[PDB]
Amino acid sequence: GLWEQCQLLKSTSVFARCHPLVDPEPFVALCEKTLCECAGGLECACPALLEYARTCAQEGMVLYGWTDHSACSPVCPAGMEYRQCVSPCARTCQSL
Amino acid sequence: QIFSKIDRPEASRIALLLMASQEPQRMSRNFVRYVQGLKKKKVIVIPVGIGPHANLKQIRLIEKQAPENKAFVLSSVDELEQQRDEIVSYLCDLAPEA
Repeated sequence: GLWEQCQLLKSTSVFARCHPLVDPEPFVALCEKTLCECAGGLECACPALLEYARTCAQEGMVLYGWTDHSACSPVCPAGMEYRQCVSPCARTCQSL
Repeated sequence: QIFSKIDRPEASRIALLLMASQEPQRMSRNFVRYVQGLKKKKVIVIPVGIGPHANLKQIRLIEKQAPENKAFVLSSVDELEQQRDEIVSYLCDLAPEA
């Protein structure tokens, strides 16, 4: 009942944008492997989706929807939120 | 309704079908009849499947009617701009000069 979560890489529009650049087949295979290995729920899929999205970003196509077209949210520090395409030279209270 | 009668016999006429979603089965049952009628009314139909949810079946059923109906299938709208030149050149190659 979790295998469909890996097929998001093939079925779901935000991931499907990147098929000309990154082949989903290895990442969905690895996803099915983590679904075999992992004892949790649907979150057991998420590392393969995250690494596919990061591979697409490295190939120059950011997957802005991926973390809400899916149940997968990466871990973040308290009061922060995960997002794609955070800028370098991040502004702070102390920085010119 | 569009080609209710041909008013330009000299021209080529083409339906560029930008399509991104599946029909439910109960609606699909006349699709082959309409596309073959469009061929009989000398209309070219060019299917452009966009994203995972375009039903490839109807793309290929359009292609099966004539080789002029050459399909496009795309991972997202973002590469439509990347298809633009081959699409518009193919459209013009499939049309006669004055």
